[PDB]
Amino acid sequence: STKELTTARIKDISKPDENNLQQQAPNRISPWSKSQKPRAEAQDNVRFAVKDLAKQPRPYAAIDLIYKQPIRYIEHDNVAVCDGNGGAQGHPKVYINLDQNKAIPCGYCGLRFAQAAFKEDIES
Amino acid sequence: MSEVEPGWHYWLAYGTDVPPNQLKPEEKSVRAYPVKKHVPNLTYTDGAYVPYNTARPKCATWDPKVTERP
Amino acid sequence: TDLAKELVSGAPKELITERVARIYQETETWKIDWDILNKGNRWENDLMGYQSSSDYMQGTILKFDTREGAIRFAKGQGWDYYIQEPKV
Amino acid sequence: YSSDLPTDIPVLSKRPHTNLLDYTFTTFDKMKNWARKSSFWPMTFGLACCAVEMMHVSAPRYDQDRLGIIFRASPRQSDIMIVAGTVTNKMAPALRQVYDQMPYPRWVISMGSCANGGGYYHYSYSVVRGVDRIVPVDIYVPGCPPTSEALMYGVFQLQKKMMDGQTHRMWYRSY
Amino acid sequence: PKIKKAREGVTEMLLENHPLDCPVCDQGGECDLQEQSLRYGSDRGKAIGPLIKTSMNRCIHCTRCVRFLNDVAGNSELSANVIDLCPVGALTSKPYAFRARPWELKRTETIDVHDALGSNVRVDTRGIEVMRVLPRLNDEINEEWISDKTRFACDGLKTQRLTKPLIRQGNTFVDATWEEALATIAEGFQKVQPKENEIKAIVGSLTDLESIVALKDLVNKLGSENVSTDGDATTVPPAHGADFRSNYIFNSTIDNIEEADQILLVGTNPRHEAAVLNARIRKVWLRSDLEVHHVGEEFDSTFELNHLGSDVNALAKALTGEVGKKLSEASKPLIIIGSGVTETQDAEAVYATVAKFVTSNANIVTPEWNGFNLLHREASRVGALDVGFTTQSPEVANTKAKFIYLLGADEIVNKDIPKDAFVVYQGHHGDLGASFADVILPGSAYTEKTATYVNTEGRVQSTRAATNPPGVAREDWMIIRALSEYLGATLPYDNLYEMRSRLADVAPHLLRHEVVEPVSEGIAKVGFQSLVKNPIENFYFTDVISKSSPTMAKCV
Amino acid sequence: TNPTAFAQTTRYVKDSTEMRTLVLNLYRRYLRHSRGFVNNYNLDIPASQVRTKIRQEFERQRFVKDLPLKNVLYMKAQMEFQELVNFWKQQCHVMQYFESIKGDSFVQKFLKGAQ
Ligand SMILES: CCCCCCCCCCCC(=O)OC[C@H](COP(=O)(O)OCC[N+](C)(C)C)OC(=O)CCCCCCCCCCC
Ligand code: SF4
Ligand code: SF4
Ligand code: SF4
Ligand SMILES: [K+]
Ligand SMILES: [Zn+2]
Repeated sequence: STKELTTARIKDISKPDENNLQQQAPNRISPWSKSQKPRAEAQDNVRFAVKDLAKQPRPYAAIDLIYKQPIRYIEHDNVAVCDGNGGAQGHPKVYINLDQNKAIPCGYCGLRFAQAAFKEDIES
Repeated sequence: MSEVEPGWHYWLAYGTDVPPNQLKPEEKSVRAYPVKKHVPNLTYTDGAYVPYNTARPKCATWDPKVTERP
Repeated sequence: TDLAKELVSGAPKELITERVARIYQETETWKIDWDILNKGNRWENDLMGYQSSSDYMQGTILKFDTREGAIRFAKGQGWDYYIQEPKV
Repeated sequence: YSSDLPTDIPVLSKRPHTNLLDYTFTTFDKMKNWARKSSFWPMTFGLACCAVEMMHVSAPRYDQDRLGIIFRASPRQSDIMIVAGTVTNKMAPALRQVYDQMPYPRWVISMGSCANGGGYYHYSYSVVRGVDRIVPVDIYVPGCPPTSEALMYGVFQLQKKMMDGQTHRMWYRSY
Repeated sequence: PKIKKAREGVTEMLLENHPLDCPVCDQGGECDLQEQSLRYGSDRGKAIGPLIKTSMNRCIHCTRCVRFLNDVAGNSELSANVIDLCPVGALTSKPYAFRARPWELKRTETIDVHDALGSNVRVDTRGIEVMRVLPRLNDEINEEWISDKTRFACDGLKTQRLTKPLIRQGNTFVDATWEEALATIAEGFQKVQPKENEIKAIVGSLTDLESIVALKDLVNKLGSENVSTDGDATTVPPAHGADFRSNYIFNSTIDNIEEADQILLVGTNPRHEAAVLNARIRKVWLRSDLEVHHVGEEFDSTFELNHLGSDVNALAKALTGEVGKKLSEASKPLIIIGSGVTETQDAEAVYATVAKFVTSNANIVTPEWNGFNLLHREASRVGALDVGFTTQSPEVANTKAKFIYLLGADEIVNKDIPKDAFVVYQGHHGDLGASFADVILPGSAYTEKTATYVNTEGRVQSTRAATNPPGVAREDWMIIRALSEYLGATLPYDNLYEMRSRLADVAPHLLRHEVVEPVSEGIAKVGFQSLVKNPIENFYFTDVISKSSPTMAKCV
Repeated sequence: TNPTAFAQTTRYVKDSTEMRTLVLNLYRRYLRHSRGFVNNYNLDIPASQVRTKIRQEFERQRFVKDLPLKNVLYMKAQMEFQELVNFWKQQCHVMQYFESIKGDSFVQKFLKGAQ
């Protein structure tokens, strides 16, 4: 509605639609970066006059497929090891210190972790 | 040729002995997003891909604002 | 130094007059590069955001060895220039 | 004067055949385009490493001749011009002379990176950055060099365009 | 040989628990761990602020993030220098994070304009955008330190920018060409027909000296003399006066502070007025026998002072008691007057009181030392005084001028701008000074221009261009000559060299780049004969760029 | 090996006077082929026009002083003669050679963008 489409936000107040061709992505309306040019603005160009908007490339936004994934938990330890969760075809191994009391994402995958005790506190 | 689905497209090229419908689940691709119907190359039609710049202009102009003499 | 070598280098007329070359020192050697254009040095392409340019000397840097060697070159080509003395 | 132009009459590429003439001049267009679709005679304008692939299409593995493709050296006898390889500045005036001598109809295929937009030598003092600055292009084949199948795919797509020609119906309906 | 194992030993030890964060490191391309684990090593094998993206996971320790804090800086105006000191990416800058890579950035050597020090800095740009500013070494002025204000106001040039001419039609500016803008000024100029004192010109803190000189010629050919900066000097002529150089310059310069004994703070907050020099005093104050006395509004400092009080009458008993006796005893005494003096009501009392103590002794002024100095805070005041761009009559400052032409001027709230006057603002931002305007002419950011600036020590430092001005903006002075043809007051200057040619007639020091022309001991004493509350509210709202900077919005 | 038509050995001339006579003959050689350059390249300008442009070319740079730089200017001008007479440059380059080409006040340059 000419307000969120051209503004960057953490989430979307409205429920997105897969069939709206003015959204930034099928699964998200507002862009996920301050410098990212809104899709509604870009499609208002000379070269989209006769080109069909339906067939244009609209990959699903990354910043949503991660937040659907439930947060991983660690039991009786304060170091989280993540190396892509795929074997030797992943990101370099990183160790995540769990001293802080919230969900700390991985360096590359974006996966979030926790401890055994703070499982009830972080989920709040 | 672009109508050939990418999974089979590697099989038709003699790069694999395992057809894409015979893959073991430990090897397949598992995606969190829907996998709709295959779409070929869309040249010479109005559905052709159009490039555009994904970045906002680096300079932001000033909004006109006036406050009168006290 | 007295030689009008610009008639044999084939460089365009604009290098002799409308361009300024800086002789600086980044830590043991000296370099020469041309100062940027007033306008048209870098404009954002309206298609894909490419950093367009009309200055053809933007990518050129000459690695010298000694200061007087660089000054000899600039006078030889008939180049306008100025020298930036590094801070001690 | 008296004038009344409708508004819902569609464009030529979308206009369906209505009367019997619209089927007659579609027959002439298909018959004439089928002749040009099959007798696809490019010109051997190999310039650089892209030219090796253009030879391998004629090789027994792919055999361009099976599709009715017979390279003709002279521009007069060639209705296509596959610009393969780097187009240097020293060549660009010569390329225009070769292109302008092709009798109509004429098509140009740009194969490889150098012919498309400059390629590896895009920042060279003596390389035309894309042959599209000199001759109009109808299809671009990407590669370095494009595989012998990629050129065939590029040929096929241009063939699919030629079979879409509607010249003799255009006279009846758009002229 | 045997020695090489030492490099292969320390290198191996450091890379033991180190994270494999090189692709995701903010400064992964220039850390002195990689470049020193290659040449010498083997081959096989909480948060502290909205400014420093701390990650101690990447530390190698050495406590250089600790040793510096308790030595130089000591809620710290200089804590951002820790970013440039830690070699590894343990402490990286937050505003710049994840935006650029060192192998791509283009570097230019230029100067700061936020304060009157004009410290040498290095700017790392990317096309038509400035990414980060880093300090470049200069022992004469700064020596590797720049305050958080300078290096975190970079993004202030990416918003609020004036990119087009603007014209007022009602109460809202509109987008209008340069042809109409240069005519709407001249069209309305003769609608009101200003008289000799009905034309006013105010020069801002960030206005360069080329515009300052070139504006006078345009002003003079239209017959006006109501020209000065956007200060609040109660005395209409400057109390020090633009007559002699020594009246308003750091005759000692910065390189003559570490060899001082007694320092007097004449109503100033050096922590908030010059952060680079504030630590310089703190560095001396640690090992030396330095004695500094506070005379002015009370404040909080990294170091204690020989504090006296808060009033002017505190200084009355200073130069005659033991407070001033040590000034006589000092072989190299220091007197510093901040930019907050001329603003005060008793500014005239300041110079007569002190210069009487500088005309009395002889050890204060030696063939190698000058005990009296000024500490201004703007980068255009000294340039104004060295060119005589100031009025010399209270009557002229009282005129209800019909045509006020602003040139970078913002602090003009206490300036009585008549409501009916014709106000034209030329600048490079939309801020307080912009609202008052009628026809706006976009200028240039200091990085986008070759502008010759003069610091508070009298040193003439220019700038080398980094980027083109945004939009269709032009150079600062080029508008004035362009505006000259539209008023019949055309100036004979047609290129930037001629603007420097005009500076030759102004003074000989203006054409000496990075060269300071002092005041001779045989004349500076004659300039002494002429004489016979902290000025800053918000540290992060001082100049135009800071106010419009999104980063400083995290400093409040 | 047999050198091509209108070739000369590259020689470092060590006389001021000899270079003067070499140039004078060269200028006549261009004028002798004035008719050919029109017919060879199909130029739109008549024979007198080419001589006028050739004269504008020769008049332009007659005041050079350095003998070491005299030979270089005579060497390359020989190549220009050899390239043109042998009909080596394409038609377009000669047409554009003669088709190349007062300034404006500061207000005019300030408004549009100058340089
Ligand atoms: C006397 C003169 C010399 C001989 C003339 C014949 C030369 C060869 C003609 C080539 C024809 C051609 O090319 O037809 C083939 C092309 C190729 O299909 P497409 O282009 O993709 O469109 C077709 C698909 N649509 C329309 C949906 C987009 O069309 C056709 O399928 C035409 C329809 C088939 C016609 C069959 C019925 C008519 C039979 C007539 C023969 C008894
Ligand atoms: S695109 Fe590649 S293969 Fe083709 S000519 Fe250029 S360099 Fe050679
Ligand atoms: S500081 Fe250097 S070695 Fe350590 S993770 Fe960053 S780039 Fe790699
Ligand atoms: S300065 Fe850097 S390397 Fe040294 S102790 Fe601090 S974080 Fe570690
Ligand atoms: K660092
Ligand atoms: Zn991970």
